Amino acid sequence: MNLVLMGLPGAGKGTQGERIVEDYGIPHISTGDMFRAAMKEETPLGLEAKSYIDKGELVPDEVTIGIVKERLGKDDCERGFLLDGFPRTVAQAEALEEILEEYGKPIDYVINIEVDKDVLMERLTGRRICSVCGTTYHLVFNPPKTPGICDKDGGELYQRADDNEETVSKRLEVNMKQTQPLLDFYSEKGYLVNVNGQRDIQDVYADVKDLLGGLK
Amino acid sequence: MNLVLMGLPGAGKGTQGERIVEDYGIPHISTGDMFRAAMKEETPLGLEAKSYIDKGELVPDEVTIGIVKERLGKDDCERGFLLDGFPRTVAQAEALEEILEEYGKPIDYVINIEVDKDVLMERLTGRRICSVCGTTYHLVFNPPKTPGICDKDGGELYQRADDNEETVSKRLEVNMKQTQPLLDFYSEKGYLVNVNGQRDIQDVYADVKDLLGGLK
Ligand SMILES: Nc1ncnc2c1ncn2[C@@H]1O[C@H](COP(=O)(O)OP(=O)(O)OP(=O)(O)OP(=O)(O)OP(=O)(O)OC[C@H]2O[C@@H](n3cnc4c(N)ncnc43)[C@H](O)[C@@H]2O)[C@@H](O)[C@H]1O
Ligand SMILES: Nc1ncnc2c1ncn2[C@@H]1O[C@H](COP(=O)(O)OP(=O)(O)OP(=O)(O)OP(=O)(O)OP(=O)(O)OC[C@H]2O[C@@H](n3cnc4c(N)ncnc43)[C@H](O)[C@@H]2O)[C@@H](O)[C@H]1O
Ligand SMILES: [Mg+2]
Ligand SMILES: [Mg+2]
Ligand SMILES: [Zn+2]
Ligand SMILES: [Zn+2]
Repeated sequence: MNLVLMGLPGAGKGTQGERIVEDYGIPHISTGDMFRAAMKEETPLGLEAKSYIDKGELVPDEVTIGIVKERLGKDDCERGFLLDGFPRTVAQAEALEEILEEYGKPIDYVINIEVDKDVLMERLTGRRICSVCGTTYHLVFNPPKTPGICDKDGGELYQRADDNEETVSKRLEVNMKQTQPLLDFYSEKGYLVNVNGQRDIQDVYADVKDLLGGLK
Repeated sequence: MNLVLMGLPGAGKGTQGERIVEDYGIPHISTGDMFRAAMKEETPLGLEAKSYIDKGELVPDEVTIGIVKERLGKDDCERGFLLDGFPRTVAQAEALEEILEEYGKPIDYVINIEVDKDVLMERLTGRRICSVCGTTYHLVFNPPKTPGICDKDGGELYQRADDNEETVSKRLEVNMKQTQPLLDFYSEKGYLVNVNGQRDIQDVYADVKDLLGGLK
């Protein structure tokens, strides 16, 4: 299954993607994750991406499309994949079409995780992420057993650099304007699937599984 | 962990820095210490810098940027570094941008230790420093157990020459006018973080340490 996860900042793409890959085995490919890994490793890509990411702006299309094209060519994508946070603009979506046509892996469906913008600031400010595995928690909505540490590996939890108030605000502004054009693009193709993400994590996933179970 | 510590004269950069270097082991790079070490060995850099430091004025940008660029290229900065007192002019900040881009070590955070200017004269005129290790004490706020000597190594404590009323006032003057442009510069970059430095030393450090999880 060839899938795309889309949604506004903090809608729950990572949270749902974690459950998806466990059950279906396709690689979870998050451009955000890839950019942060690059920044952590201090590579040229990371340095270029940093200036945009830190302010909450989108990283330019060319490099972003470029790292995705490279990543999707890996052997672990032979049986499917789960893109997360890409495409996030119409131009990226049209570029992906070409890339997938060449790799012979056209998209099956695009899952849009719908969540009221007015509730995203809270999901992000309350977010705590594992410094070891990258899994996310929320001080109120999905807290760890032991505060400050990951349930899975005992790793230290921290706050993402771009989860501060001003940056979160910018990320919402920037992505909201890219949102309807992208939904229209995939709606026109007919494979956009909207899922209400303002529910218990397990209920959101239950809907996702009802779709994915028909794609094996 | 690439960090910059900024704050008005006496706000507590050295104090917090010492804590950071112990918990994380990244080099503590203080331009003031560098210039004073030079003044002691009486190198030509030291003699040039002296005129400015004794008057409380800023050493010129060119020579200052030069010694920092060389310092940051050392092998001990491989895992990160703690800049202290640099940059302190927009020109220095822009130069640092280039230097770090060339070294591929971009700044993670610029930590501004905020302390009201009205209490700094007292912090500096009451400061006593160990002639052996350089750690600082305060006659009222953080006194040595035995007056005049360092708790750690027994070394004699002294009062830095520039911690006199006249020079302190000039230092506050000179640095206050450079402060807002620096804050704006880094607020623009997206990684400026303000910390209330008018609390007990460990309370201030707790907030600093909170920002440090998740940095490699
Ligand atoms: N294609 C692209 N083009 C250009 N630039 C790009 C790009 N892709 C990335 N970038 C760049 O990368 C940066 C950010 O990218 P990215 O990491 O992709 O940012 P994002 O889209 O804003 O998404 P988030 O990771 O912040 O959230 P998420 O939806 O995964 O939510 P999560 O599951 O963590 O959940 C959030 C919180 O909510 C909680 N939560 C999850 N589900 C629920 C639920 N059902 N109920 C209650 N709480 C929940 C979680 O525990 C957590 O604390 C930007 O600077 C940008 O420039
Ligand atoms: N980039 C650059 N460009 C051009 N010129 C440059 C330059 N960099 C340096 N220079 C030149 O060098 C000169 C000196 O530079 P520099 O040495 O960097 O001077 P500074 O910026 O004035 O800072 P200080 O060292 O005096 O104070 P601090 O913030 O470290 O405080 P500390 O922790 O000791 O604390 C102070 C006191 O407060 C006490 N204290 C600390 N924390 C607390 C607390 N939380 N509560 C109560 N007391 C506390 C301490 O015990 C202590 O006694 C400049 O004037 C300039 O001429
Ligand atoms: Mg995510
Ligand atoms: Mg100092
Ligand atoms: Zn973990
Ligand atoms: Zn000492």
